[PDB]
Amino acid sequence: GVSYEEFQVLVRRVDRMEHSIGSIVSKIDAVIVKLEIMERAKLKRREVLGRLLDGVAEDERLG
Amino acid sequence: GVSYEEFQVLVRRVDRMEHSIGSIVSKIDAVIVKLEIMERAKLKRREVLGRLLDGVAEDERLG
Amino acid sequence: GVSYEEFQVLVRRVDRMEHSIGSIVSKIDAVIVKLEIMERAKLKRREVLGRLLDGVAEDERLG
Repeated sequence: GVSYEEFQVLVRRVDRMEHSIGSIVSKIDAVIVKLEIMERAKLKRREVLGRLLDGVAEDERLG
Repeated sequence: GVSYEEFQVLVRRVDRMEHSIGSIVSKIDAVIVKLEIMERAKLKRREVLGRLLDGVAEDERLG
Repeated sequence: GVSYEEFQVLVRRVDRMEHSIGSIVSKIDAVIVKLEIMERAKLKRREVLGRLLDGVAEDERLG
């Protein structure tokens, strides 16, 4: 013996949970895409600075 | 024809899921606040080291 | 008055949500373990480069 109102209460909770899960998935996904934008930016930065240091080494010895 | 016990089983599953969603939201949020504490700390670190390098350049040329 | 079919519809939604929550938990957890693998790798890298710089300082003054 379960009434519609009892049932509807559970449906509304599930509706809000489904909306929270949508938001959470979007948030975790954005974290993951941002962490890779950061990782890519980092490797490039270390290479660019690496090339400047190659230049300091060459000038120190031959300049 | 749905019995209370059938229904109650679904309510208990939803209760545990709601608790998992609370924990997940707290976890994702902590990740995001920590990543910004890290990002801020990083920019400061690069600036502080940048100022020491400015000092090496000045001393190398005028010391 | 709630029919099994009405109820079953909510059970299937809850089943898919439970599967999404499992996936989300695995994803957030992997983010957290990866961020620590990265943090550990970083401290080691700064120490190793720190030791090379100690070497440049010593050679500059005594070489």
